Amino acid sequence: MFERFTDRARRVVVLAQEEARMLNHNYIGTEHILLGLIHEGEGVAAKSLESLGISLEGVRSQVEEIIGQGQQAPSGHIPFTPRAKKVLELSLREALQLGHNYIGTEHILLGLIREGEGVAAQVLVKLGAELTRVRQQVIQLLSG
Amino acid sequence: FERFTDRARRVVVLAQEEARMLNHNYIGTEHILLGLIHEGEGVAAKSLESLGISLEGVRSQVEEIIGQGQQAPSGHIPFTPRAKKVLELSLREALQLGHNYIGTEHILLGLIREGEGVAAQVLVKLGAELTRVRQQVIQLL
Amino acid sequence: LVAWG
Repeated sequence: MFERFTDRARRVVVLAQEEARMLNHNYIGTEHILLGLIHEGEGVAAKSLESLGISLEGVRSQVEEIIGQGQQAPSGHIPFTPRAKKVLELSLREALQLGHNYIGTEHILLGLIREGEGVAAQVLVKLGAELTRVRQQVIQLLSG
Repeated sequence: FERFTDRARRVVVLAQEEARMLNHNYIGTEHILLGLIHEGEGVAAKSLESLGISLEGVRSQVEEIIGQGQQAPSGHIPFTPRAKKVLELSLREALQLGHNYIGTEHILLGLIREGEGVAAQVLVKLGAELTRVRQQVIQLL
Repeated sequence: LVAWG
């Protein structure tokens, strides 16, 4: 379902799966997508998150605190959570409603906030970033 | 959305198990090759078994090239950049052939198109040239 | 698992 994803939006997902692999996690969840948005660095999502004071180490530290330690020999298959798949689907639906034929980093962050009830949304409101503020930051940076 | 088939998924699982068995710190192309043979049922397995590429023949050649590590890794094992390139080429191969899935046959095709890692070195040393492995897969399809 | 290198 990544047909209209931009090269940097594709990069976001790649970094997400590499974070889940490094952190010894069994799924690619919404919080790994959030980490990938920050890791990408250059897109509208990364700039928006930086203007809100959301750092890579703060999200990663909050994620390890919630999930905890895993197995010594986990299964090598790391699929998306159903919640992360819904975020990706809502990313497409957000960009379609805006009249865009592409899906960039800003649409993935918007879709993440739209779902707004997983690990990523939980880590965001813990780091002092209410979800409605993240959306307005993304929208106001897309205006100019 | 995931394009990898169930058996291609099983190959990746076995590849991580195989690297941990050898106390290796990466999932390389040679562990992907061992996952193809370990899976057994797919097209890639039946092909390699035709060219005379046994499961112990590859494990033996891997031991001579790299050998056992000192400590067994814990958690997930990262892919080599070369193994990531193999998986990327497996997708490009399936797209060029007009398929929407990534099966074991596309993983072996992407493995030989990269053709410059431990797996490619092992295959040649076992007597199977890279172009001959490619055709045993294509005519089987 | 996504595979875009």
